[PDB]
Order: sequence, then C-alpha cells, then structure tokens
Amino acid sequence: KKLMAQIFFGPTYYQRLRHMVDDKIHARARGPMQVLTRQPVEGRSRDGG
Amino acid sequence: NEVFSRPEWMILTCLPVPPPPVRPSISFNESQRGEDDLTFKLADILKANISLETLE
DNA sequence: AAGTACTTGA
RNA sequence: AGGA
DNA sequence: TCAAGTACTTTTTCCGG
Repeated sequence: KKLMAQIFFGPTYYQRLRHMVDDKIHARARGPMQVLTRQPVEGRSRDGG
Repeated sequence: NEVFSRPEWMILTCLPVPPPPVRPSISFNESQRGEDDLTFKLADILKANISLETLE
C-alpha cells in the first residue's frame, strides 16, 4: 500500500567512518588485576574492567 | 595530643620502611629487576645516611 | 581564574 | 592521538 | 599600625600507542 506521505528520495554521498561497533564492544567479569592496587586493569585490549 | 601526636614527632629519628606491596618490583622476565621509585628513593636515603653516619 | 596567607614600608 |  | 605586593596555592565532564 502507498504511503500517505511522499518521501524525499535521491542520492547522497555518505562516508563510512573509522568507528565500528565490533572494535568498540567490551565485557569483563573478573580478570587481570594491577600489581600495585590489586584492582582491575585498564582498557578493552588488556581485558580491563 | 600526648598520646597519638606529641610535637617532638614531626621530627623524624626512626624512619618506617614500607614493605614490598607498597613499592613492588615490576619484574619483567626472569633475570631483570624493575625496582619501584620508592625502592630507589629509599636507597638514596639509606646511602645519604651511611655517608653522614661514617662522617660523624 | 581567583583566591589564602604572609610579609613589606608609610 | 580520537570518540559522546 | 595598616594598605599593597609578595610567596604561592589550586581546579578544570566522561570513555588508543
């Protein structure tokens, strides 16, 4: 069925940006600890909290 | 306060040495140290003290 | 970016 | 060096 | 004795080499 609204439709140059979900996603549930503070390590890479 | 903080105690005679947990050696590999800053600064104090001790 | 505390000449 |  | 500069102090949202 036709949309009651007419859509503004045409080409537009769109860029793919550096930031991708799978490079961002992180989860921890126990893991590496600092030596000094005996607290969780820093950053996704290191499996930080 | 006469029990926990007499004025004479702001002047250090005997210095508490903190244990390794405070100044841990970041022991990269086997035969390579990695002693903490505080471990070094204490050695400096210790060294400075022996020069003075022997000197007098 | 704005203070507390301390010291300096009238 | 970047992201909200 | 008190104005004015001095020493000198201190903070500032959140999350890869």
